[PDB]
Amino acid sequence: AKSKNHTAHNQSYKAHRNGIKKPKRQRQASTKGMDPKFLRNLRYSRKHNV
Amino acid sequence: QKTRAYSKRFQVKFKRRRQGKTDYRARLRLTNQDKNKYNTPKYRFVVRFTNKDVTAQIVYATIAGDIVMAAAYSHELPRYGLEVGLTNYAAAYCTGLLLARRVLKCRDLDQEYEGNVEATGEDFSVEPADERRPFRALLDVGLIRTTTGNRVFGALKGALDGGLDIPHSDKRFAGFKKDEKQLDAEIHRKYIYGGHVADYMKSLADEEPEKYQSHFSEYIKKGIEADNMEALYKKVHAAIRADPTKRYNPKKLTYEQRKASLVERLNALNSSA
Amino acid sequence: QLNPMREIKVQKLVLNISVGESGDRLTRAAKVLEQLSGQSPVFSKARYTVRSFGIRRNEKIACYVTIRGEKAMQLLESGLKVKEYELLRRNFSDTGCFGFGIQEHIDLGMKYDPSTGIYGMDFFVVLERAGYRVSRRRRCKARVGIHQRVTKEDAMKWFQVKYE
Amino acid sequence: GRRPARCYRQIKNKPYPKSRYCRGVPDPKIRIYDVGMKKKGVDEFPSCVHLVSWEKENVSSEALEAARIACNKYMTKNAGKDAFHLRVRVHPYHVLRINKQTGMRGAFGKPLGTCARVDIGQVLLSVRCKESNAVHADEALRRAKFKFPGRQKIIRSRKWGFTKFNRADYIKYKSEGRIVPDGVNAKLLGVHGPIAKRAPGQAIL
Amino acid sequence: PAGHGLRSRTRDLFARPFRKKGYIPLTTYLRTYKVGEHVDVKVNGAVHKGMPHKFYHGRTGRVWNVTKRAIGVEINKQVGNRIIKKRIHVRVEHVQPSRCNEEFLQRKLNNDKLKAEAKVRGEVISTKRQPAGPKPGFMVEGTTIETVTPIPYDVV
RNA sequence: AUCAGAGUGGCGCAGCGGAAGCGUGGUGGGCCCAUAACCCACAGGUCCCAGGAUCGAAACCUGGCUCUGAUACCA
RNA sequence: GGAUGCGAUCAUACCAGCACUAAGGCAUCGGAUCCCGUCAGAACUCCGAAGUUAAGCGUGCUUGGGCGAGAGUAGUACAAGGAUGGGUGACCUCUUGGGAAGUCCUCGUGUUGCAUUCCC
RNA sequence: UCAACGAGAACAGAAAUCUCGUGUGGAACAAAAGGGUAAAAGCUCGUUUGAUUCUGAUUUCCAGUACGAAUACGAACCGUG
RNA sequence: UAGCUGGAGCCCAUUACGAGUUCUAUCAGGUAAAGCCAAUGAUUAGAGGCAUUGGGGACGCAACGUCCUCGACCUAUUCUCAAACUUUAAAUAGGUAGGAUGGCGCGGCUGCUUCGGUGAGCCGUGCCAUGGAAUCGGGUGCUCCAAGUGGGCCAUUUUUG
Ligand SMILES: [Mg+2]
Ligand SMILES: [Mg+2]
Ligand SMILES: [Mg+2]
Ligand SMILES: [Mg+2]
Ligand SMILES: [Mg+2]
Ligand SMILES: [Mg+2]
Ligand SMILES: [Mg+2]
Ligand SMILES: [Mg+2]
Ligand SMILES: [Mg+2]
Ligand SMILES: [Mg+2]
Ligand SMILES: [Mg+2]
Ligand SMILES: [Mg+2]
Ligand SMILES: [Mg+2]
Ligand SMILES: [Mg+2]
Ligand SMILES: [Mg+2]
Ligand SMILES: [Mg+2]
Repeated sequence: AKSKNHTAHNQSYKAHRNGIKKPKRQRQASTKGMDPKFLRNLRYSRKHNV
Repeated sequence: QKTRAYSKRFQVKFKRRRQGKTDYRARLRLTNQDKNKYNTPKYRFVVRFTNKDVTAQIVYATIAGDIVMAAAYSHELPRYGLEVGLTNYAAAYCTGLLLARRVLKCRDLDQEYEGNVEATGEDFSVEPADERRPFRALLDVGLIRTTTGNRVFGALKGALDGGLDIPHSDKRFAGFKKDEKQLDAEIHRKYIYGGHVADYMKSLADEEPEKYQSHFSEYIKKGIEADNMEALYKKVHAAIRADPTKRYNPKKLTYEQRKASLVERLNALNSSA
Repeated sequence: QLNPMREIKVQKLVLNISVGESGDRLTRAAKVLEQLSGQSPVFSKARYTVRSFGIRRNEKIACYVTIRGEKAMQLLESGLKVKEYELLRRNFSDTGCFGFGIQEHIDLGMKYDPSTGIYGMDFFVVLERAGYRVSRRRRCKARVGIHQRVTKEDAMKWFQVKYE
Repeated sequence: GRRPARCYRQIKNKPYPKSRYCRGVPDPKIRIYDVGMKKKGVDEFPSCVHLVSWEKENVSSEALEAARIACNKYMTKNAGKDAFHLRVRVHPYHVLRINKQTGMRGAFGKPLGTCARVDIGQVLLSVRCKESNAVHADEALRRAKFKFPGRQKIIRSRKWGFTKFNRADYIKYKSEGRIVPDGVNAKLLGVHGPIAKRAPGQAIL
Repeated sequence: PAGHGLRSRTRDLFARPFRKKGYIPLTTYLRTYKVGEHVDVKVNGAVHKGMPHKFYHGRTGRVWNVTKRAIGVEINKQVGNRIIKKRIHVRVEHVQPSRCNEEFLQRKLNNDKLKAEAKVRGEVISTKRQPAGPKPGFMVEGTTIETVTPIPYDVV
C-alpha cells in the first residue's frame, strides 16, 4: 500500500546479462571538445602538407 | 611552555617560510606555466639586495630545485671600475645591465639586441623585430614593498636597457610623478647616474663637513667628489657592455659517548644527596 | 655580557588618555597631545559597547600618539619629574616596559593657550636593547634571544643606577 | 511506569548518547560510582575481585545501582566501613527510546531512560579489600549478581587493587623502589624524562 | 539537483590528510601532462576551482586535452548496462601522474633489449612473467628444532 | 495526545532591539478635630527558567516549566 | 668545514631550555637631503660603513616535549567465504583465507638541487 | 594577524584606551551544517565593475533530455598589479 | 521513457578482441576495530602543588604574610564512552596498466608554442617489435521493429523505526 518503492535488487542481474557494454576502442580517438587553439593549428598543419 | 597537545597537533609551515625568505603565494603564480606548453619554464629575473650586495639571477624552476643560468652581483663591479657605493640606485642599474648583457651573450643574441648603448631616463621597450624575439623574463621582487624609486626598479631599468624583454610598466621607476602620472626623463637620468647621491654629497659638504666625512668615508678616500659620478657611471656602463663575464663546529657526539655521559650524570645524581 | 652592543635605550613613549567621550572634549584631548608631541595624534575607537561605561561601539573614545627619539627622552624626563623620579617597584612589566600616569599641567606649556582643561594621561615607555629589528622586520623575523631581551631586573637596573 | 527491562536487553541500535542532538534525556538512577573508602592508597587493599558480565546486554542504570547498594549494605554491615572499596566499572552512556489513535506515523520516539552497554568479559564491578577479609567482598559480589540480567563470573584478579600490576611484579617494584604510590594507582619510574625531575634515589636505566 | 548537491556526502572525502593542510607543494604544479598519460584523479579540498564531481575521486584515466591550468581527464563510468567515457576537465591540483604504467614501461624496454640480444645470439627467447609457481625440491640441513605444543587454559 | 495563546510593579495590564510604563496599590508630607476623599512629592520590577545570534534583548530563534483555549471524526 | 641568493622534500626539518663559533657572507648598525611612508625614518623607502658578534642566522647538548622508524600489542580485535556446527538465546567454535590500532620497550633528530663565494 | 591568555599604565574596577610577550586558528569569512583558508580566502587601505559581450563544450540530476548551478578552453573588450 | 526479452538480420572472426575471475604493479577510501595515557564533546575518583587576594575562622598593632576551610586553577594520573568525534586504521568490495591502436630513425607542415628546432601535434617514408601474466571463450560487434513488465515476496549476513 506504501506507494513508494525503490530497490537495487535484480539490477546487477539485469545489467550483466547483456554484459557491461564497453564502447569499442577506436583508433583516432575523437577530438571533439579539445582546445580549439590546438585544433585550429592542427587543421592548418594538415592543410599545408606536401 | 607549550602543551603536548599543541606540539602534537602542530603543522609546520614550509621551511622557506619558517625562515621567512619566500612568499609562496607569489612563487606559485610566478612559476605556474600554462600546462599546454609542457616544459617551457618562466625564467625569473630575481633581484635581491642585502645590506652590502645586490644579487641578480635569471633562474627557472624544476622539481629538483631552481636552476640558475646567469648570476650578477654588485660586489663584482670592482672588477669593472665601480668600487664604492655599490648598493645605490645606479649600482642596481648597473647590476641589471651586467646581468642582461651576460644573459644575452650566453644565449647568443646580444649582437642582435643591444638596447640603448647609452642609459636613458625614458622607459624602454625593445623590438622583437625580426625572426628572433628577445629573451623574456619575469621580475621577482621577493618580500620587499614595491614603492616608487625602488632599487628593484633600478635593476629593472638596467635589464631593460641591457636588452631583456621584461613585463613592466613605468609606474614605479624613480622620478614617477605620482601626481601627474608620468615620469621625468631627467629625474630618472639623475637617479640612474647616481645624481641623487651626488646632490647629497654636496648637501653635506656645503655646511656640514663633519657629518660628510663621517658619512662618506669610502668615497672620500677613493677620491670621488660629487661632480665625478657622471663619467664614472659612463665608463662603468662601457666596461660592463664590453666584458659581460677545517673543523670549527662540534661533531654530533655518538651513541657511545652519549650514554657514557648519561651514566656519569646518573651516578652523580643518584649517589649525591 | 658587557658587550658594547647591549645597552638599554627607549624604543617609544606612548602617551594615551582614556576619556571615553567625544566631541570638543576629545578634540581638545587631541590638541593637547599635539602640544606635547609635536606630531598629529590618532583617535582610538571603542569596542564592545559596554553600557555601564557610557561608550558606544566604534566611537572614538581615546587619543594616543607615539613619541620616540630625543623628543621622547625630553618628554619622559619631565614625566618622571612629575613622579619625582621614583616609581612603585611594580609599574614595570615583566617583558620590557613600564608605565605610570600623571596630570597634565605639571608638564611644560602654558595651560590655556588652547583653552583645554587638565587631562590626566598614562605615560608608557618600552625599553629595548639594540637589535629588536630582528623581531620587527618583514623578511626573516624571529624571536630575540633572552640575553638581549630587556626584562624587569634590567629595567630597574637601568632606572635607578642611571637616568636619575 | 518504566517498561520491563527485558524489552531493552539485546544491543540492536547504534549508540544514541546524550549530545547536541539527543535532548530531553532524563537523569540516570546512579549518580555515584565509588563507595567505601575511595581514599586509601594502593598498599592498604591488595585483594581485588571482579564481577564480570559474560553476555552483551544493556544493564540499565537502575540495575547497576541496585547492584552497588545490594553489595554495599552487605559489605558495610559485615566488614564495616573500614575495609572495602567499591567501584562500578561501567557507565550508563547509552540512551533508550520509547514510542507511546496514531499508528506508526512518525514512529521515532522520545527518550525513556539510560542503560550501559556491556561486553563479553567486560568487568562490571570491582571491589578491593585486604586478603584476610576478601571472603565478605566475594560473597557480596555474589549477592549482587542476582541484580543483573545476564550471567556473570566472579573472578579474583591477579592485579594489585585497581592497578595494572601483577602481584609479584608490583611487590618487586615496591622492593626495589622503582614505583611511586600516587594513591589509588601507581606509577613506574623509567628511562625517560630529564634527570633533574627525578628524586635522588629514584633514577633508573 | 534531485536531492543531492555536487559536494554531498564528502565530509571525509574532500578533507586534507591530517597535518597536510595549507600550502600546496610546487611539484604538483611542475608535473607536466602529455595527451595519453595516465593520471589518477584525487580532489584537493582547498582548490575550489575546477573540482571534479565527487565520483571521479580515486580513479584513473588517460589525459585527452591539456589546456592552460586545466587537464582533460577521460575516465570510464559504469551506469546501467554500459560504460561511458566521461571526459572531464580538472585543474592540475586535483590530478597526479599514475604509476600503473611505470612498471609496464620499464618492462617494455627491458623486454626489447633482451629480444634484441636473443636476436643476436641463439634466436629463441620467452619474455613473459609467469605467476608464482611450484617451488622445486631441496634439502634442509637439520638444525635445532623447537618443539611447540598446545597450551593449557589459564582462566586469568 | 497533538496545536495555538499568554507568562512584565503589590494586582490587572501596555510595550516596534537606544533600554520600562499605565491605572491602582504602597511610602512622606498637605487639608480635617480624626478617617476617607482631594492636593503635592517618593520608591518600584529576578520583564516565566536556561542558552545563542545581534552595534544593541524583555522582545529575535531555541530548549525547560505553568495555566488557558481548540481538535480528537466514519466505523 | 661555511655562507649568501633562488629552491626541492615540508617537524628525523618543529617546539622548549641552554653552551659555543675561525675567514667570508648574512646580520646587527649610522643617518633622514632625496624617491618613498607612517601618528611615529619603529615598519617600509633612500643613503652609508664607526662598532659589534649581543641578538638573529648556524652548530652542538638534554635519561626533554613532538615527530620518523623498528620490535611489540598480535595472529589478539575485526572481517570475505562454508557448516543439517554448538547454544534456549545472546553469542561462540571449527574449516578455507585477509589481518589492525593505543599504552609499554629500543633507535634516530634531516636529505639535497643550481649560481656565487670563504677557508688553510 | 586573528580568539584567548600573561604582565603591565590617572581616574579605570570582572569589563572602556594603550604597550610588550605567547598565540596551528581555539577568531572571521551575510546566513544553516560540513569542508577550506594565516605575508589568506580573514582585518584595513588604494583603484575598480569579469555581476561585461558571442555562441558552443563538459560535470552534477540524468533516460546520460531539459532547467538551475558549476567548470575548462576559444574570439572580443576591460579591471587591477 | 530507459532497463530486461523476442524477431529480422548484417558485420566480421579464430589471426585477434574480450571476461560478473585470479596474479604482478600502482592508486583512492574512513567502515569494523581502535583512541582519549591525542583534538571536539561526555564523564568517574583520588594524589601533589599553586594563587598578585574566588570567598571565611586565627594571628594578622602591620603588610610587598600565613595554619585550617569549601574550593577555583595547574600538574602527572585514573574508571567509562561517541551515528551526526577523531590522530591511526582493517577485511570485503573499487579504479587503472600488463604491446602489433608500440617504439626508433630520416625529412616535411603549423595561422599554435618557444629567447631559439625550443616544444606540442600532425604528415610522408624506412626500419625494428618471439605476441609480452594465469585461465577461459566467438562476439551487441553494429543496427532496426517490437512484446510484456513497471503491485513483488522469502532467506543468510550488514542495517534503519
Ligand atoms: Mg510501486
Ligand atoms: Mg605580493
Ligand atoms: Mg528536478
Ligand atoms: Mg537520486
Ligand atoms: Mg523530480
Ligand atoms: Mg579521508
Ligand atoms: Mg561517512
Ligand atoms: Mg500616606
Ligand atoms: Mg486624611
Ligand atoms: Mg594578500
Ligand atoms: Mg546540461
Ligand atoms: Mg519500452
Ligand atoms: Mg566503532
Ligand atoms: Mg586508534
Ligand atoms: Mg577525548
Ligand atoms: Mg585493487
